[PDB]
Amino acid sequence: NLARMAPIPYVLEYLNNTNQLTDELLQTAVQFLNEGYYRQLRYKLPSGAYDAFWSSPSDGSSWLSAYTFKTFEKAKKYIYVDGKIQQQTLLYLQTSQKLDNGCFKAEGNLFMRQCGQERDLCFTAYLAIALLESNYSSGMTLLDDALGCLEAAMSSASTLYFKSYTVYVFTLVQNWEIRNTLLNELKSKVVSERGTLHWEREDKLGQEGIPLYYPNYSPAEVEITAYMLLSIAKGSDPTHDDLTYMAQISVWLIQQQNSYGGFRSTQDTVVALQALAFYAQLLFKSNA
Amino acid sequence: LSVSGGGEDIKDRKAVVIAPLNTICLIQMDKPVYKPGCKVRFRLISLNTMLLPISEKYTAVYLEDPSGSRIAQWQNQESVGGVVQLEFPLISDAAP
Amino acid sequence: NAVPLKTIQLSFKVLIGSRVLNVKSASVYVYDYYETGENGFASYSQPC
Amino acid sequence: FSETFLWRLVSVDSEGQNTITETVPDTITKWQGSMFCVSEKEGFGITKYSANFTSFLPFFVELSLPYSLTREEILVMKAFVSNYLEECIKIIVTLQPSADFEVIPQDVKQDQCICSGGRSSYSWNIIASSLGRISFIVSAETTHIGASCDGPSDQSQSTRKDTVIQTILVQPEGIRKEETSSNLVCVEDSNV
Amino acid sequence: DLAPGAELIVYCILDLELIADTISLDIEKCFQNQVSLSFSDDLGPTASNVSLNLSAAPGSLCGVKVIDSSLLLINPYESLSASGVYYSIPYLSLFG
Ligand SMILES: *[C@@H]1O[C@H](CO)[C@@H](O)[C@H](O)[C@H]1NC(C)=O
Ligand SMILES: *[C@@H]1O[C@H](CO)[C@@H](O)[C@H](O)[C@H]1NC(C)=O
Ligand SMILES: *[C@@H]1O[C@H](CO)[C@@H](O)[C@H](O)[C@H]1NC(C)=O
Ligand SMILES: *[C@@H]1O[C@H](CO)[C@@H](O)[C@H](O)[C@H]1NC(C)=O
Ligand SMILES: *[C@@H]1O[C@H](CO)[C@@H](O)[C@H](O)[C@H]1NC(C)=O
Ligand SMILES: *[C@@H]1O[C@H](CO)[C@@H](O)[C@H](O)[C@H]1NC(C)=O
Repeated sequence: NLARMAPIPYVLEYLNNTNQLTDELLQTAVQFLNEGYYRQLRYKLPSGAYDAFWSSPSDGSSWLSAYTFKTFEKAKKYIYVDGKIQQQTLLYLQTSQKLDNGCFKAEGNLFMRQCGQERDLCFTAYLAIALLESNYSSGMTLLDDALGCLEAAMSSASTLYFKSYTVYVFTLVQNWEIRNTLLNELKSKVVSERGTLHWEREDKLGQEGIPLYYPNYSPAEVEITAYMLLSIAKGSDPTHDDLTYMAQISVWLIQQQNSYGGFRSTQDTVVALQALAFYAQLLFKSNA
Repeated sequence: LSVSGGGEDIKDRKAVVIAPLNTICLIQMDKPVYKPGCKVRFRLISLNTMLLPISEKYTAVYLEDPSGSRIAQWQNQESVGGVVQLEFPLISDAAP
Repeated sequence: NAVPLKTIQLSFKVLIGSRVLNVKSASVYVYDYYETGENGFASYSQPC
Repeated sequence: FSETFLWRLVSVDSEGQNTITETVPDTITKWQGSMFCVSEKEGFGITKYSANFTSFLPFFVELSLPYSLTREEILVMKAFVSNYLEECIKIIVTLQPSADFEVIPQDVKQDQCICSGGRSSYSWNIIASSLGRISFIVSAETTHIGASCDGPSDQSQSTRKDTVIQTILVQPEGIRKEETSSNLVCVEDSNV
Repeated sequence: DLAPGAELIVYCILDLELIADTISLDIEKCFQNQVSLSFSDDLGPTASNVSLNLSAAPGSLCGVKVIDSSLLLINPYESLSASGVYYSIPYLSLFG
């Protein structure tokens, strides 16, 4: 459901910023915002957690709750969003401590099915991303604990998927050392084609072509590539030597575009659209 | 009660209670049972204790889903003639 | 929710609306949500 | 049931002879009407016996079709014609020919003397020898001879016309496959 | 001007005794006002121009409504019925 709702605030902000906001387009966008709010309020559990498949509820879903908290906070600017909903969602996130050593624990076993045993770490990283992007400062205990968990993750967690999340969180928190060293390390492992740059899944387990691994258009790589594009764009000062990198990282991502806008799936089209909006934020032609 | 006069006079004292009054406000919710894909047309009415119209301002009129969340809200709703007209489309999902 | 290596069977009934003759085949298309590459196809025919 | 098609908040002027003018929708049901009618001088009185209104057609023509069809498949169409007049009437029904889809002549022709509360089941043979969206048009002439069948209609009816459009979507057999190739051009007074 | 719950007391004072008797009549609800809602034609086609001739108290702001009756055959409990308004008034028949 959160595929017609995640990209609308970002595209609306992009249009408003680049002197392209229209009154009727804004009205129609607010209309779709309300409509998606109407469907999404249906899945709410009385505990304050959000779980999919309302007809068959199953003890909430922490990842889905975090994603909904993200979307409602970022979309509350235009349409009405109940503040008590957000308050009790944050209360549920608080009560969902489940501190496995220094790491939080994810609730539900349906979403992060490809990150492996790093499910809890990736959930903590995504929760931190949500807290940062939710206009929340680093003064709360949840954010402090999440940053403490991510700080002690350089040695372990040798997965390109979780590296993308850590790149995004360390880009969100303005840093000069950890973010830069992680981006420099990840920039070594970049797959380059004719005029394009991206990141493969690096799924070394079973690197073959016959047993259902021949599909080249894996949706997972687009998400990590969009994370890299957004993180590098969200720098102190992108130099001219980095604009060519932006062009090369954007052409590949925009290549996997269908005839309707959706690239591969719900989770990755959102990140790709927001990354494209941020990339086009820096470039504009007055006449074109 | 005083019955002063030329003949006999009577002085009497009884006890009553004066009580405060509130005003009654009503919902003319037409279409008693709804189906998804419709448009709910409210009508707020404000009335004195005796059935007379009074001007009333509303601040926190809102809906509530079966889950308990406020879906759409109105702020500073003034009664034009003691009648308030409100409109709200219902989404095609419309959780029963 | 998931499809493991063990075979899982699903079944349901279907009524008739407007009658039509010389009915051709139909399609069953199954695919993972987050990875469209791992997908399968199957044919459907009238029992009669 | 339809929607409440009138919702105005009209005010009363002078003694009160207000006329609400509206347009009724297509739903064939009842139209119960009520109000509440406030006034700062006196009060308000809800009506006790609500007003009743009805909309109906003397002649019904109905088509029932599936949502989609397969290429080159013989489908039969079912056209239902209903008569609600107090007199038994006759009817002839015609289908507009077209070249996009072929219609197989069923060689069936009967002028049933339908009466009050009656309905027929006229049918035709249709092959899905086209692609995309196809429109079906039915027509009626309502040659009736109103007084049962033997008694001539004379000056009873002139012409009732009921034509309804219908939509069908035939698609080639198989599954829908797509291949997209998105390209970005960065040109500074250059041609690609 | 008599709402539901009109109670009757008839009493006599003979020479030294006062005797009273009371009952609790119910009156039909009337709301001290007159309304004469009615259409112009009882029947019509499905795309006709419906004319509705209403008369009521002079200088009245007056809200109308039209609904399919099939709902009343499902849930025949109209909100704001001629008894709901009256039952929503405090102390309409004293007790003690
Ligand atoms: C667009 O940006 C301007 C500049 O900050 C702001 O005042 C305005 O509220 C924005 N509009 C929307 C719809 O966000
Ligand atoms: C949230 O946004 C406001 C701008 O309205 C800003 O002043 C504030 O610093 C942001 N962060 C927090 C934690 O409030
Ligand atoms: C019901 O509503 C209207 C009839 O007034 C029509 O447009 C719609 O298709 C109907 N749907 C069904 C399922 O009868
Ligand atoms: C209208 O319908 C109501 C429904 O009970 C009925 O009582 C009344 O007699 C009908 N006719 C008029 C003129 O109100
Ligand atoms: C575009 O085409 C015109 C021909 O009308 C030509 O004169 C011009 O040089 C071309 N390039 C640009 C940047 O206008
Ligand atoms: C209103 O009624 C008149 C005469 O019956 C005619 O113009 C038409 O039926 C209605 N108006 C519209 C715009 O349909």
